[PDB]
Amino acid sequence: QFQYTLDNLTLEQRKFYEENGFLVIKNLVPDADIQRFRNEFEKICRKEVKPLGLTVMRDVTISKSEKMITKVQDFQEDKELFRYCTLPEILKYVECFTGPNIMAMHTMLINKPPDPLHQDLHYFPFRPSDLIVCAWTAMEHISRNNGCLVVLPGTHKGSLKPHDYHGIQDEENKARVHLVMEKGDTVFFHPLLIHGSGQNKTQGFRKAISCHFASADCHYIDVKGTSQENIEKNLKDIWMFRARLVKGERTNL
Ligand SMILES: O=C(O)CCC(=O)C(=O)O
Ligand SMILES: [Fe+2]
Repeated sequence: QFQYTLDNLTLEQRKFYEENGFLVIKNLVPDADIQRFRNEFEKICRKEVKPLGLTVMRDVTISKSEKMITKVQDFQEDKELFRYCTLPEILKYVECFTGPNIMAMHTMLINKPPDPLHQDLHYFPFRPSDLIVCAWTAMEHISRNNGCLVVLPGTHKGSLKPHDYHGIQDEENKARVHLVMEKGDTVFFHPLLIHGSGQNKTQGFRKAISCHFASADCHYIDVKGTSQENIEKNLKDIWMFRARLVKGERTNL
């Protein structure tokens, strides 16, 4: 052998990960913990809690204007949200991809409003991609109606494609899968897996929380002269300042 998983937790659901580049573990995060994430998000939403280095996207406004939160990133200095990263149920599985030295590298809570494909790695200037994993958990029932994740199975085996931005303007040849998930369900997936969110044709805001983890043994690459040049918009340091040791030891990242 396997390239995308290590030994052990897991069966020929390794064989699945290896052919597909994603794996869904049912009812992984307790209802209790999901509600705690919900609660903290809404406090942020009421400007009652103001975490330290947190980024807020308000990409939608509403009138009867006033802007609504649609994503928060870099919540590593917020305690209830950061428990997601430290949660032993999440880590018993993360280790299968990263190994025993684990860094929580990118944190998001996504609040998709009522209504494009990409590779998360476009944004990550660190390697090997095989020792990096996104852990993405449904904070409510997510189906095709409210914009669940779409994935192109097996594209984790292919190259890093160029992006404009949320970006790939092409390379398919395996039928898409819509990841309908229940509350607490978690999907694990590779940074080169081509994916996107479908339309949210409901009137509700659709919540998921997620983290990309990477082996501490990984390293930082220079993106000048590559497809990734654009992300710079030094970079090693912003990602170093953001990275948090979540298990084992901080070796190299
Ligand atoms: O809409 C989502 O839940 C995930 C968004 C996404 O794919 C990303 O930020 O990379
Ligand atoms: Fe993504």
